[PDB]
Amino acid sequence: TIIIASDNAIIEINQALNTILSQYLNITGQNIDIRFDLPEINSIQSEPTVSVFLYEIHEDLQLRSAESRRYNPSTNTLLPGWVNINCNYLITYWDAQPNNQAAQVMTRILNALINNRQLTGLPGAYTRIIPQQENLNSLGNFWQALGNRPRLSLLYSITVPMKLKNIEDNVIPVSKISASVDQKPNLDNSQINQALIDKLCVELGGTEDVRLALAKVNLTTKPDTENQENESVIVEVSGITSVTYLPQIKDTLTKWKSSQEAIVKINGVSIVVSKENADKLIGI
Amino acid sequence: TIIIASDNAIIEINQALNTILSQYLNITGQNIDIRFDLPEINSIQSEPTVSVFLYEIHEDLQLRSAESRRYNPSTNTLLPGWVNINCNYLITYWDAQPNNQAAQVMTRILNALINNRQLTGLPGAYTRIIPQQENLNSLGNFWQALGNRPRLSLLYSITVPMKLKNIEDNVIPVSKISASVDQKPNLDNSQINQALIDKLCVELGGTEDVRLALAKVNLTTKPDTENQENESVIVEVSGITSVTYLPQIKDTLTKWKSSQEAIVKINGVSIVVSKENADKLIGI
Amino acid sequence: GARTLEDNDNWRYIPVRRLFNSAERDIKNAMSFAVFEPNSQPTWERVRSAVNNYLYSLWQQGGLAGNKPDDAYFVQIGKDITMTDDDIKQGKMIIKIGMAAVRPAEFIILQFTQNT
Amino acid sequence: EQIAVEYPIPTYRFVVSVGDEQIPFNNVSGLDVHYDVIEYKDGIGNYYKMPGQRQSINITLRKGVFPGDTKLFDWINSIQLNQVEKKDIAISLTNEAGTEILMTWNVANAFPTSFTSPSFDATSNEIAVQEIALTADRVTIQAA
Amino acid sequence: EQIAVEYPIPTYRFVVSVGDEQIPFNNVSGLDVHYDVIEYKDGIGNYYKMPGQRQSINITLRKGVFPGDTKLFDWINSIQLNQVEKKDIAISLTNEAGTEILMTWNVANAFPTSFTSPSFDATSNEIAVQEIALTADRVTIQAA
Amino acid sequence: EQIAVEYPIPTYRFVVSVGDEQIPFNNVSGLDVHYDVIEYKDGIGNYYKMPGQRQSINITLRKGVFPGDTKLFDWINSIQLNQVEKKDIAISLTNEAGTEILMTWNVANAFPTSFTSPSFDATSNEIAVQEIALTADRVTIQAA
Amino acid sequence: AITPEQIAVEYPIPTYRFVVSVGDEQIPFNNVSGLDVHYDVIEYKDGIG
Amino acid sequence: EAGTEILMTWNVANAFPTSFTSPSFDATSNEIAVQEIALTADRVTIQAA
Amino acid sequence: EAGTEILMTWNVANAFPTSFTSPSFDATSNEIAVQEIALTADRVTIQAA
Repeated sequence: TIIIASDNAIIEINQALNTILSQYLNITGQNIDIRFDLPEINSIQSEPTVSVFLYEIHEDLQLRSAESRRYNPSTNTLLPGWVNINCNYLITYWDAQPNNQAAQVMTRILNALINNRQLTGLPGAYTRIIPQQENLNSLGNFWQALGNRPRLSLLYSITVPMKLKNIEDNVIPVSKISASVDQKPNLDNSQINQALIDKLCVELGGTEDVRLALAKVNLTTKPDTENQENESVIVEVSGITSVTYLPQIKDTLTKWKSSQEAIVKINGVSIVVSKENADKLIGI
Repeated sequence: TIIIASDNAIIEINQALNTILSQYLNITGQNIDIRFDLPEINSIQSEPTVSVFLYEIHEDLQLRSAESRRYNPSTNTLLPGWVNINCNYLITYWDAQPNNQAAQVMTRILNALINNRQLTGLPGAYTRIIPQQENLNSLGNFWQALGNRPRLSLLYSITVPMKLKNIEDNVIPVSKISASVDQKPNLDNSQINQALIDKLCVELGGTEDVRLALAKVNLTTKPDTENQENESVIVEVSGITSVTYLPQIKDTLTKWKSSQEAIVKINGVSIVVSKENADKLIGI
Repeated sequence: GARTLEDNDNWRYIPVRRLFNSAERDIKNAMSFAVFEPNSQPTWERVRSAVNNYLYSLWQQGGLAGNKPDDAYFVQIGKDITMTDDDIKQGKMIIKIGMAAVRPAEFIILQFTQNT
Repeated sequence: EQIAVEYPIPTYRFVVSVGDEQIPFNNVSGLDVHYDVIEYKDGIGNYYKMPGQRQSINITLRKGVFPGDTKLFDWINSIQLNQVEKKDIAISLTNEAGTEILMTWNVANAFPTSFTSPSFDATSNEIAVQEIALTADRVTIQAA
Repeated sequence: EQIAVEYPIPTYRFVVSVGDEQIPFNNVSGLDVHYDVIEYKDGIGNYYKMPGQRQSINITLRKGVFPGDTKLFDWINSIQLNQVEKKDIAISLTNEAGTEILMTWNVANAFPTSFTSPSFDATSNEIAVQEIALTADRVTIQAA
Repeated sequence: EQIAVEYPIPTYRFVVSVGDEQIPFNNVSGLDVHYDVIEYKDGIGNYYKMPGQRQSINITLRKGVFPGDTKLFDWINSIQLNQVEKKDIAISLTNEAGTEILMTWNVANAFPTSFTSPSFDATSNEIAVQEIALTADRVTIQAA
Repeated sequence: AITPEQIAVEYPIPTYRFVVSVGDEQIPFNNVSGLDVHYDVIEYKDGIG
Repeated sequence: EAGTEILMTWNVANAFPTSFTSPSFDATSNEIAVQEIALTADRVTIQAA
Repeated sequence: EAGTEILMTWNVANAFPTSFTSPSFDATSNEIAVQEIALTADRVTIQAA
């Protein structure tokens, strides 16, 4: 069955419970008050009432699923997600022989709960009718908290989805598809990076001080999607170097970019630097 | 997502919760008081209010990781560590039909919590929205402690980093590296120690009393990093000996140090004592 | 003979041109499932996954060159790389693919000597 | 100043697509890479250890049963001798809002080898859940 | 607008029929389809994997003991050498009211192989329960 | 007088470095040294037992998954036949402040053999965690 | 992405599904073996190798 | 791994078949049908790259 | 352990090869390629260090 996710699920569940309880309780010509909160501490009751107490709410992990966001291409909207909510109720009868009024009212409530395994207002909800209650210790502690004599109660569990507030309104559908396939040299990126770092070390002087200053300098290259006798790469330099060698490295990179000649040649393929960037290099 | 470690995380979480709760509660034109502490014992309420109660703080062992101290070479500072803190909240509505005010306020709070799985003010925090609450026994005990009628409450868990106070200010980076490689004789340290102890026993007299007095005397040698026909070692002596033999042992060690001649010869390598120390030898 | 009508460093040989045409057709077919889907990052990720799977299968068959797949092909798709905001607003998806092909040996030279 | 801390992605923020369609699953496991170890020993004390042959991938997917839904059983039931349609599986870790992909697990050429029906228990209040086991060729993790 | 959410069928809403009669059971398990995997490896790196032979089905049905009820033991006891009456089993997932069938599991040519009697325990207050195990040919799932 | 008492180091104060970079891990285990036992027996009652051949080291490292982080999978994925980059691992026990090293476990020539992806469970609220298994040559403990 | 057509074209065939025809009629069988072709080898040598 | 390099070569000269073995058809088996061929040759040499 | 000392020696005189076994190429194996060589010699003597 289908249940519509809503942001007001608790009140809807309360209304469905009120409807079914009224139908099954006012069937004998008697009117019984139905309240959705517990009576006060050491309070008195003038009329017999039935209390429906929502005492616990948690996300139902058992019913959680890994679903993707739903898309409506007609309206270019990304539909909101939802969170499953488990609500637990405690129905009790409060007074104002084996055939006493309390037993009859409790029987009517039990009949309603038994016949509403699939809730009338929410057929698609996941319900657990009259689950196994607690032991005598928990009942005693709860009725100590309420400050009144212990009474019989019935439990009801129901899980409904609640709509989230994350919705996008301008998600354009894909209507046009374009692909371009170009030739790539049979080269390894790490080989190009190592060759470029070696060329930089040689140009800087080749002194062991230069090698020390280039220990924590990372140079990477990217294909340039913008000739057939050479290939263009995007040189990116980042890391840490000394104060003295940072301007020298930047000047060398600018000189490489300006010159149109091949800097290194690997496997017969000549590499030409067409774009460089070294603004992420710390030169402390 | 990145969350910045701070030393005032609790108040930041409180402010984020207050902001989101106010946004989701005052949206109907009604103003509801929001307090961050529980009402007093058998107190009365003049106006409806929402209480945000922080009842549990512990170190999040699940999110702990084995990380090294972070270093900033630019400022020569060792950045402080952090401790992950897990905070647990309990949101409840206090009053001053299925569509009563309490249900609507609880629905608004639940909507805020559901839509703030990733907290607005702290996107990088680790949160657990509306976790599974406790049984009826725990609710009864808690509301006995509060001395009031049980009410529906919602849970909220969040973990944030907390900055530590251990920061170093003058950690100099490594800039110069120097290494020296020298030659070492093919000898065993235990062999040298045994030979030296045997020579000491022979010099002291070689009697069984000398052997008894040398039972708990430890002699250790280390290379002297300060000639080619012999090598220099640092003799360290510590242990327990008798009153009579302590000055004799010290005198023998000083005589060995003063003399430049080889004391023992192992595998054709002559051992020369250049530095000695016997201030850790107890001579009771 | 295995030469086309254009004596160029590219498309000199029939196998290269035919392989590139087949790859273009297969890549266009593979990503056609993404129409009427959101023009956002998840769709681009799925398209990239499909294209990478096809290219890896082609390389493992021996169609492309290189010792590892990173030496054989690359795929680029996403904002600021292949598409702009104006392109996205028009519902256009752009992907760039590079490939390396193996060229045949055409001339074999035998050099005979007597000194042995 | 301003120490930055990042926490690992929660394990429930994932999206699974089988073939070219998205299917809401409940549990995915088994995406492991395993290599054998080849060892050679010499009489003089040499001990060479190198990676061996890569093993195949075994993946189990779990989901509940829904009315009018038999795609997985229809997939497994289409086997004729050694002929079966092989699909590509993709598991991606998303952000909180689910509008962005952070990491992707790529599985190539997976076909069903086993199907598990729900364990019908009249004494249980849980949901009916089906399971499927797939054998694949290779798994690859790509960072988005 | 109007996001629709559907939950999986509960596992206790099933009806079992053996042959042409409906028998109230307590637990049904083992309805699994299994295929062997055939592998071939080439020297150049080819690694072919295909489905193999389908395995037979093993099903265990569990139910309590009632006065004047020995149909299952009469079924298993009627074995003479290799001759036994083979029946078809059908397990169907129904709706809440039990008036509509949602999903059906079809089992063909099932015959008993083992019968388990209740474990008589004088210190227990539980119900006496019997079990039977069947071997079948093939299981299919049909969506209603 | 003045009896001095020392307590063992807590097990959570450790730092891991792989190769030449420090990586924050969640769990490290398997740093065991094992020797075979060679036995010879004589007829007159002699029983010789001596150490045998030292075994290789198996180490499993476990850590969470973070956005834009695939170094371990890149390491395991770079295997070509028997060729792989081998690195040295170092796990050190530090003091409380983390500015000093107390003990060090040195592992030499470790290469990956297996990688375990997170178990994607939609019903769990825990963090996604990855694991890697390495085979090494020899471990050595050095007190600082 | 592999379709059953290319499996029927390129994948190796298993060895458990077969039909046997004896004479003009077909008989089901559980095992068949011994379908081998063997040739002898004739060798000749002389004194120069 | 990629087959783009040769490590060591075994060369077999003038090989001709002498025997051929067909797969054994077994209805209970779960293997791939495998054919075998036996060859006789003159000499074998080993060449290192 | 280090190979710096000799415990016992086996001396074999005038050994020449008679057979050579190449590794068997198996696409399903996970072993190191291994070669075997067989030698014939005159006498063997044992010398204790």
